[PDB]
Parts: sequence; C-alpha cells; structure tokens
Amino acid sequence: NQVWNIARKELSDGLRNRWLLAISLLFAVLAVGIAWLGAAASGQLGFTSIPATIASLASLATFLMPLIALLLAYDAIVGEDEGGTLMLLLTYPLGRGQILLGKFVGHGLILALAVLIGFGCAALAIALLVEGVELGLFWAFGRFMISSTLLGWVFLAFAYVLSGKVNEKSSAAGLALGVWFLFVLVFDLVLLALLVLSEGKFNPELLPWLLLLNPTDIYRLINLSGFLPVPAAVLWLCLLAWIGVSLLLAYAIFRRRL
Amino acid sequence: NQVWNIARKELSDGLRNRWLLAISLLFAVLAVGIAWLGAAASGQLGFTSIPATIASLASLATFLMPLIALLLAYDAIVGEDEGGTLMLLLTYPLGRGQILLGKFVGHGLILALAVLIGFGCAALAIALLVEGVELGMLFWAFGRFMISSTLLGWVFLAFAYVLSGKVNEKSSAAGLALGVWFLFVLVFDLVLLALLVLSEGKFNPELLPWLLLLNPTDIYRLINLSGFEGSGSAMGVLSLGADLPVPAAVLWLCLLAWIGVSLLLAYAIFRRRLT
Amino acid sequence: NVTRRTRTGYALMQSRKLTVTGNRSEQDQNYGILMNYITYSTITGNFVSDVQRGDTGGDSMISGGEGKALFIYNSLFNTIENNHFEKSSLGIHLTAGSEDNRISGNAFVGNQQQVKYVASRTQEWSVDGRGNYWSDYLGWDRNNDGLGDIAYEPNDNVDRLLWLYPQVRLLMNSPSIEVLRWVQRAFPVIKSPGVQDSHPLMKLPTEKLLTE
Repeated sequence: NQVWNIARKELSDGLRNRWLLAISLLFAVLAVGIAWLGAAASGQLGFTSIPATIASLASLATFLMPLIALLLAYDAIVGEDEGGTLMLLLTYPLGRGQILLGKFVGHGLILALAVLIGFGCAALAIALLVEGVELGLFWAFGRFMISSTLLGWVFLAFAYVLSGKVNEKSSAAGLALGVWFLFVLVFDLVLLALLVLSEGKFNPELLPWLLLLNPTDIYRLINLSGFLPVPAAVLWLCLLAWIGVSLLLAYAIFRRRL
Repeated sequence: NQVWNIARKELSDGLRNRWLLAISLLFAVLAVGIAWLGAAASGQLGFTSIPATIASLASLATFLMPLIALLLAYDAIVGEDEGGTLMLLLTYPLGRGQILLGKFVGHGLILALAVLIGFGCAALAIALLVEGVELGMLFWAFGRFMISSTLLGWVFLAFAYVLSGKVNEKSSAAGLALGVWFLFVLVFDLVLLALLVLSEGKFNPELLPWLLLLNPTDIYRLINLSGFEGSGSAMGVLSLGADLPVPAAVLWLCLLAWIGVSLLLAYAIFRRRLT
Repeated sequence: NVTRRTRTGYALMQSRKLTVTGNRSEQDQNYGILMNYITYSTITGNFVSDVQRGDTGGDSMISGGEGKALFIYNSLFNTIENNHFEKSSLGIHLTAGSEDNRISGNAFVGNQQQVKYVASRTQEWSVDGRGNYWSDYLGWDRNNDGLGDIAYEPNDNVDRLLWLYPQVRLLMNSPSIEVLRWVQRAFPVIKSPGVQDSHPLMKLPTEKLLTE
C-alpha cells in the first residue's frame, strides 16, 4: 500500500543516523574477525573452511542480532508517543495498522541492507584475500543472509509487540531485555533442565517441535546443514509464522494504545 | 550537594519504571538459574558449589551487566535534550558536571540496589535450601561478586554518559552504545588473543598479560575467577595474566581508575555539548 | 570373522600376542569383544553393532546385563586402533589395569554410555595426536584440521541425553550453554572419570568398514 512513505521515512532516519555505519560495520569487523582471527585459539590464520567460519558466525549472530533488533524498535512506538508526534501522524489517513506495518518494513529494510552490505563485504574479502578454495560461499553465506534477516525481523516484531504496551521509553528497554533474555538464556537452560528432570520419560518424539518454539533454535538449525526430523522448508515456515503472529499481536496491541 | 536531589529523582524514576523490577527480577532469575537449573550442561542437575556458580554466573554477568547499564544510561543526556527538559534544567543553579554526577549516582544506585535485591533473593535461596555449604566462603565470594558487578555497572554507565554527550539523537546513541558493548566483550578479547598468537610468536612476549587491564570486562572476569577460589585453573585468555599482573588491589584500583577517567571524559564532553 | 545373533561375539580370554585384525561382529548380545588379560596384541579393524542386553520376557536386570561393545580387562599392552563400535549399550569398559595400552582412531557412535573407565590413574587414549570419533563430543574444530580443542572428558549423564534426545547437541551449542560448559571444564564439576582424549576426532574414521 502506501506504507512505503513511512518505510522511506525510517530509511532516511537510518541513513542520517549512525546505525548503517554502526550496524553494517558492526558485522564487517566481526565477520572478518571470525573468518581470519576466529581460529586464534590454536594458530591465527584465515579462512580455515567456509562451514567453520559460518558456525561461529551464526553462534555470535544469535547472541547479537536479536539484541540489535530489540535495540532498534523499542522506542519505535512509545518513543513517538513521548515525542507527541505519534498522535499527529494518527490524524492522517493511515490508521493504526499501516503505521506499524510501515515502520516494520522500514526497519526490516534497514537490517536487510545492513546484513547485505556487511556480510557481502566480508564475502568479497574472503574471495579476494584468500585462495580460490570455493565460490559456489553462495549457498552458505546467502542462506546466512536470509536466515539472519528473518531472525532480525522476528525480533523486530517482538520489539514492536513490547513497545506498543509500555508508556515510557525507559520502561520499554526493561521489557526488551526480558524478551532477549528469555530466548537466549531461559529457553535453553530451562529446556535442558526439564529434560534432565524427566529421565527417559520426556517423550523425545516431541523435543524437536519444542525447539521450534524458540526463534534462536530455528536460526541455529538453519545454518547447520552443511554436508533432521523437521523439514528445511518447515524450518523456514515456522520462523515465518513467528514473524506473522508477532506482527499480528503488535497490531492488536497497537490498536488500543491510547 | 544538589547532586542528591537529581539522584533522588532518578531513583523515583526507577520505581515508577518497571526498570527496578525488571533489572532485579531478571538478574535474580540469572542467579537462581545458574545454581539449580545451571550445571545441567554436564547432566548433574542441581548443586550449588560456590566456586562454579560465581564463575559461570560471573561470565553471564560480564555479558549482561554492561548491556543493562548502557540501556539505562545512554539516554540520560541525549534523552533530556530530545525531551525538551534539558534546557530548563540548566537554567537552575546546577553545574553541567553537577547534573552529570547526579545522573551517574542515580543510575548507579539504581543498579546497585537492584543487584543487591536480586541476589538477596538468591543469597537466601542457596543458604536456606542447599545442603551443607560453608556460609562464610559463600558470603565473601558473593560479596566480591556483588561489588565487582556493581562496579562494572558503574563503569559502563560512565561509558554510556560519554557516548551520550558525544551523540545528537537517541537512536544514534543506542547504536554507539551497542558498538561499545560489542567491542569490549567480543573484540577486545579476540583481537588481543589473535595478537599473541600470530603477531607475537616471539615479537614481544612480555607485553600481553598487562594490556588486559584496558578492558573492564576482562578485569572483571579475572577478579571474579582468580579470587581466593580453590582449584584456580584458568583456561585461555585469562591464564595469561591469571598467574601475575601483581594485584589483589591493583585490579580494583584499575577498574576504579577507568570509572574515574570515564567520568572526567563525560564532564569534558558534556561541557562542550551545546552548539 | 562374522558373528551374528550370539551371546558373546568374541571371547578373547587369557592369551598373548594375537592379531584380531579385520573381524566383524553383528547383532550380538551381552558382549561384543570380551578381552581378559590379552597382552601384546594388535586389535584392529573390528566392527561391533547392536549388542543387545539380557531382555527376554517380563524382567529387568537392574544395574546389570548391559551390553558392551568392548570389554577390555587386565590387558596392559595392546595396539587397539581403527575399530568401529556402534549402537551398543556401553563401550570400552575398562577395569583392572590396562595402562600402556595404545588406543587411537576408533569410532564410537550411538552408544548409551561410551566409556566406563574405573581406574584411579590417568590414561590418554590418543597416541601421536589421534583420538576417537566420539559422537558425544560437543563442538569445537576451529582450526581446519586441528582434530579438536576440547579434550573429550566423558560424562555418563550427557551421554544418555545425547543418545535418547539427539537434538540436545543443538541445545548445547548455544553461546550461553557454551560459556557454561567453558566454566564446567575449568572448575571441575563431576569428578573426572580419568579417560581423556587430548586430540579427539571430528571426521568419522572407519568409513571403509561400515558396510562391506
């Protein structure tokens, strides 16, 4: 629709601000770090092998990319309300839903462009700097682009969910760590402990499906197929469903903001 | 001075915001989970060996606490300017540095009271429900851990103030805060280690142990692992410098010195902020 | 040799200087390779699979009857290498004294508990930087061919989890669980079953003898 206007608005906000030079360069410094300085434990050297630098890169991506998302869309709604600008925008012929969708699309294009520029700079660095080990990177790094971008989008939607309920931007961050904390620490630790409590009786047929209930686990499954009960296509569809339900809940909460 | 008034309003913000509940609830969930739900990585579900919890919990804290402090403090200066209440406050008879230190003490007391509350639920949680721990070692270990964690919170608060004074808008402040967070934990360790391994086969062996002082995240880890804790075998990164940066008060002085230089940097930047 | 549907695939008892190279044990029961006081030997090439337990009828042998791929006993000097032990109820049961034995290049896949070392001495099953495939081994091959950075310190509990719930490896590759494990391999939790392979293997050897 016409959400494109809001989308370009936060695109201009991202370019005018220092995110793009601090989110794309964020990946640029680490990705070259993980690819050449990431085997420093026993022998500093480079591009050991594509699936090696991908595993550590994905492991740090789980820790940091969700956190970037939660730090990009907590002030997205509540921040405008504090600024008093949200209401003037709500006067326009847009409505509750289109504002949220437009901001989501804009921030998602911010994250997608950042991923493309930074990991693409890392990939061209891999190609040029290192020997012609392999170039058909495309499947591995391209799947990394898509998976990291979708993970960023799903945690962006969670940030919209939490923001649309908090009334003071400062309190929004407090409920932003909570969502980040639950998926990073609480889910894995609690799931493992529950498995340990149920010695042999957890019914292991339904453990892979419980792994679906965490976007981080889905993202780590996606970048672990270099050569499982859950099809790869379903492994994508589930993350897409996470995004859809998160955006539906964010729209539902936003409608009753005032 | 009038500093206490600004710290009082910051503490009042802490209660009126879910922050004080959120920081303490999640931090206590951290602490309790590592003791009972933790150690399940090896399959031994529940035990509260004090050396383990204060080390795994220590690493999870050296990741969590800097981020929490940065989230609290990045918008202390830029947030007021965007809100439109900063110009009003300067009209009062308050020095720019005076309000800066007031905000610093307010956020620092927020996080200190928060960690005290959160582990206070934890400290009882072990003591009452565990079987036969020597309470004295537990007490002094968690005491060093509480004070180290709150000191790291303060140093990252000061980093947030300096970056906020540098920045012009809230979102860019958050971006720089995230950059400063990522840099210390993931990059100051990795680049430094890589430095020994290849830049230094025999290039300059003697310098690497001391440089770990620059990063407060490393100082914090060394303080909480080395300790008086028995079976003190340090793995990679820490073992260089675990043996001897000659301390037991030197690391504490260095951490306080980082907080000091950062507060002076914040006073300097915030003085020249306008125009 | 080929032993199928037995109650002990290979009973190598009280002997010396033999070669058991190239043998193959199929779905046996209660034991795969039982070695008593077998010294100065060149055990190689064996393949042991699905050594079922003593479960017939309505019964349970509590704390007993568990199948074993290799029951190595009192055999001080051997040259065990290049063996595939799979789908067993236990592997490399090591009692009495078996010091100076050279174990390397083996493959242990899908075991309920991969080792039951009991001696109070330290023995490294890695001659000349070559360990064992160790399906339970959790992560870490950062150098391209550095065989492994973490030494495979066996824990009986994690072995049970990694067999019944095979997805738990994913759950234990999270950076948070990773740093927890980094702190549990530094401050020992669970007293060290002594066996420790300084150089475990990430590639799966014994691929030639999988199906022949």
